[PDB]
Amino acid sequence: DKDLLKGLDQEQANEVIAVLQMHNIEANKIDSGKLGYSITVAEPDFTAAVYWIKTYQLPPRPRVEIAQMFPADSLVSSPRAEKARLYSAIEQRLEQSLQTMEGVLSARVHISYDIDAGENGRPPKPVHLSALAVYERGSPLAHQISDIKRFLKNSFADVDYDNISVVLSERSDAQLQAPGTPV
Amino acid sequence: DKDLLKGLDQEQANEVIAVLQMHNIEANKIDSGKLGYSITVAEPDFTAAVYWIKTYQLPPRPRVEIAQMFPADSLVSSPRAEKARLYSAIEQRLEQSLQTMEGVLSARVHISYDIDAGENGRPPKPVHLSALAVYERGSPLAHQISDIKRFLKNSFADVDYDNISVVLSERSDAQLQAPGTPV
Amino acid sequence: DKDLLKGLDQEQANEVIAVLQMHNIEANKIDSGKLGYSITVAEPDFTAAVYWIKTYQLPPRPRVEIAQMFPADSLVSSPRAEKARLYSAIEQRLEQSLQTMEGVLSARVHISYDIDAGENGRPPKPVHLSALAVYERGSPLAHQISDIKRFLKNSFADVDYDNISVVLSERSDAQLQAPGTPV
Amino acid sequence: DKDLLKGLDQEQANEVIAVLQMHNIEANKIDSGKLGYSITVAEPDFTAAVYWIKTYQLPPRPRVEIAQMFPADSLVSSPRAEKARLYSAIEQRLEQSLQTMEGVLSARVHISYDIDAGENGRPPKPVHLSALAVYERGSPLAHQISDIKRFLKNSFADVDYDNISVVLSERSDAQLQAPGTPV
Amino acid sequence: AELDSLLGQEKERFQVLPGRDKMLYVAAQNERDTLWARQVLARGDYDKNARVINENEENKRISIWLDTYYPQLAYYRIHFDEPRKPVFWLSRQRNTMSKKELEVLSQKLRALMPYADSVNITLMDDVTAAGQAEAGLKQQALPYSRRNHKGGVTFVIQGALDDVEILRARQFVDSYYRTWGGRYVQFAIELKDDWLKGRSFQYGAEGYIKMSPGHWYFPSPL
Amino acid sequence: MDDLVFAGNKALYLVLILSGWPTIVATIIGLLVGLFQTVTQLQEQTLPFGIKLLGVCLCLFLLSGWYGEVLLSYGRQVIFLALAKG
Amino acid sequence: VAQNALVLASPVVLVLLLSEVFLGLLSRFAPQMNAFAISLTVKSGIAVLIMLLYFSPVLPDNVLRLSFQATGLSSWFYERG
Ligand SMILES: CCCCCCCCCCCC[N+](C)(C)[O-]
Ligand SMILES: CCCCCCCCCCCC[N+](C)(C)[O-]
Repeated sequence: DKDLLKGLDQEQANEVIAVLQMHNIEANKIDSGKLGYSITVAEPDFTAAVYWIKTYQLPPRPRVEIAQMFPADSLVSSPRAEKARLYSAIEQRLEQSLQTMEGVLSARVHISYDIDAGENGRPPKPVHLSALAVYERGSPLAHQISDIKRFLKNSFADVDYDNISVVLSERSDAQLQAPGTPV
Repeated sequence: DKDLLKGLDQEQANEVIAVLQMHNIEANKIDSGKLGYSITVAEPDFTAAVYWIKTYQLPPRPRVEIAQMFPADSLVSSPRAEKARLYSAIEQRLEQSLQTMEGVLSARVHISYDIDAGENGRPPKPVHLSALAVYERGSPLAHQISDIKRFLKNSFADVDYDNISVVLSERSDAQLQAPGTPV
Repeated sequence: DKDLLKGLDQEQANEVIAVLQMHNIEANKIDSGKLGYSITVAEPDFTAAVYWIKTYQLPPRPRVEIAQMFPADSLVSSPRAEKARLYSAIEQRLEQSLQTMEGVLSARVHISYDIDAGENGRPPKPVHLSALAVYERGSPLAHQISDIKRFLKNSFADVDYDNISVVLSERSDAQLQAPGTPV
Repeated sequence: DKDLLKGLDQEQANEVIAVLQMHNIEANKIDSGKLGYSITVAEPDFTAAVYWIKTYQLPPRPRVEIAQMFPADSLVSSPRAEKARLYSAIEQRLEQSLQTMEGVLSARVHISYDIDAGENGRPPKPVHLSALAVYERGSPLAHQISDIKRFLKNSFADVDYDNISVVLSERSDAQLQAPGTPV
Repeated sequence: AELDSLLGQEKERFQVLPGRDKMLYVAAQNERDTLWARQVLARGDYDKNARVINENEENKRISIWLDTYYPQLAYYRIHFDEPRKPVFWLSRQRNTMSKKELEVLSQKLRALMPYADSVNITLMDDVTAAGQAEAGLKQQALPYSRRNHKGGVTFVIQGALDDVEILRARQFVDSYYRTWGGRYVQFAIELKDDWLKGRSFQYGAEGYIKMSPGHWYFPSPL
Repeated sequence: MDDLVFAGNKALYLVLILSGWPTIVATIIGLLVGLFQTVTQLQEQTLPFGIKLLGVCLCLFLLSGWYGEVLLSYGRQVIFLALAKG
Repeated sequence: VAQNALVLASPVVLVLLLSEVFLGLLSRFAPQMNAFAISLTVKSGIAVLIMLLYFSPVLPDNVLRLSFQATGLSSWFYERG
């Protein structure tokens, strides 16, 4: 067996295994504890595994959230940092609420950070929102965009339906059968 | 066997292997732990491997992100540094969102850093955005540019379709068969 | 055997081997660890190797980036030093993105550093950009300049197509066959 | 054998050997480690070697760059020093980019430092540039000056083709045959 | 040890042909495959003589030879869909030749291509070429201008074009060139700070009048 | 503008230069006398004043000239910067 | 108005405090040393030296960031008739 990756985290290893199985590559996950997880494949599949790891840029990076740039640990905060942390927390709470709607599998949301200027001495601009979501197969997407827009409109003091962008997509085909082992 | 490179990390080693295999050069990756990875090739292929290593400027460098220029540890922070960190986080969060769309394999995004001025005493300029993305084979690229533009437009307080540049490309042919061993 | 160079870096040695092989000079790379790499050639080829080392001014130097001139570890940053670091990070991030386009092997980019005056009390001047890039053989360069200009235009607050210079070139012939050994 | 020089650097020794060989003088390079390199020749060639060492003023002096006069390790900086370091790094980065064009071996660039004055209360003067380059044999120099001028023009806020001087030259004949040994 | 056994597990990807000069020719489809083949030979995995070829390289080489011995021949492209029987497209209007001359030309081409059994010469219509070009631009709804010369036609596409237009344009041009080659129609794509996209007018007492084309253009304030 | 910034900076720079030497010698004399009074235990407190008065006056005698040349040159410079505009 | 002045002066006060406590701690080894009278000799030199480094930003740090501007009239006044 040839070593592809070592010292992976659990959430990275399961992502790599998922992507390789989709392309008919049988892979093995090994645990070394404090040294993390290792991924191995057979020689006939080594080349392909390398090319897919490059093409998808695996292993995945950790997820970024704006509150990481402005830790509360400091004794000081300008208005700008506090306002940034506030919006960075609303974004997360809206995503967690949308995941509870009927049929939605995952979603992601973005808000206009008008705080990139202080709005000092100046009138504050209107809010803009964008959302992405994935649905179960056989969902009437057209008739479901309305509900999302209606829900998001009232989460802020001033939002127009014109200023809300929504993009929906369906789940891909299920990978249920196991890949074949090299002869 | 001749030594090409030593002391690689994991993500450099796998990129070098990928690029050599594409040109029919069989290579071997060895792990020395604290000494990193080593890459070796046969003599008949040494010349070619040297020429490609030069042409592609391998091994690759690490990714650059603007937040590396403005550590939060400094005793003083001008507005300029805070605003820079903010934008440099938004860029990364958008990239990570685009990778969730249907068919997109990877992408990159750029924002106009007007933070190169404070806009102290001046009315603030409009935002400009650029995106690059790679798609699965058989995707109607023309019909998919619309989705990207729509999604990006509402992520900022003031953006015009005229100010958004989008460039798309397809995945190259898959490298599935293994290279031949020197006679 | 005669010693040409000693105490080289890895990246600095593989370039010398590449340049000598191109001219039919068989060379050997030896590792002394803490003393670095050494390059050796046969006597019949010594004269030629000396002439080429002079002509190309080998070994190559380290690459320069403006941020090296204004280290972030200073006690204080003038607005000049902050603004310079900022631009010198955007340049690198753009080069790394251009290398991801289809067919581009390598590229370089330059921005007009208007910061050589503070623009304090002055109306700030427009930005100018230049780029160089190398393509795979058989690329219609004329048709590909458009994409690059389009992509760069929106990365900044104010840029005109007239102010962007782009120069493209193709890869040289591949060096695949090994040089002959002196009789 | 008579001693010509002692305590050389590697880069000084190889330049001396190259110039002696060009005039048909067989020379020997010896390594004493911490004491550096020594160069020796036969008596019949001693006189000539002395006359050429005088004529070329060997060994070469180290390369000069303006940043060396204003080390960044100072605890104080005037605006003038900062501005000088800036320009002294742009010059180097441009020379390093020009060496990547098609078939350029080496190049040099110079920029007009207005920094020797503040241009105090005056509209600051426009920038001027000069460049030198060495091409491979069989290059249409006339057609290649245009590209260089075009590339340089957009690297700065205000440059006129009239203010750019470019001087090009071809490489000399190759020194491939070895010198004859004294009888 | 045959050569096909050395090129890989996929077999149909390459095509091996014998030639009258007693040399093997390997036909490839693209640059990447071409290098995948060339590595085998230059490494020396094979002992006899062999060579790698593709359509673009051979088009170039043949054009270089035509430039010397037939410096006034008007022609389009040579197609190698069936590498044993190439097809050479000549202009009907621009060439005057006898049947005998055409036959001689055929034989000399056959002498340049030792892997081909015969060369078929076909006459094509210039109006057809030009028409298919213009229809493809109208079909994509790109803005353009046409200019005619005794030996060619130019289409110029310029202005502040949109991303979608750029994409569709570049796809079309890439497709057409593969069929007809560059020798007769040129497409030029140039971005400008011009929202009219190359149109121009003058305002007189009679209102607007369309300007002739030219180099200079009015950069839009709008 | 830059003339204003330059002149204001120079003012502080000249203060620093002129005042620096007297304050140095008054420091060194303060440290030496304070140490001496621990090396031999004596609890006087006017002795520093008595010595440092002579110390400061002596260097005012020494530097009396350079003080006037520096200030004249500065005054002429700033009068030029103020009035010579065209 | 008070806050902006303290925020701006803070860098010089801290260094002048640390300079005095450093002499206080030094005095523990030589109790006849008049650390107060020494500090009076030092502090005016230190104060000018330090203010001379952070001097140039004093241009922009006032010309814009503190100047009143006409858009502010909306909030400081209203019409009561
Ligand atoms: C307690 C003395 C304070 C003196 C402050 C002024 C110092 C400059 C005196 C003038 C120049 C020197 N001198 C000897 C001519 O007096
Ligand atoms: C308090 C600053 C130092 C004391 C000197 C003040 C300037 C006095 C006038 C200087 C005249 C010089 N002189 C005699 C050559 O004309």
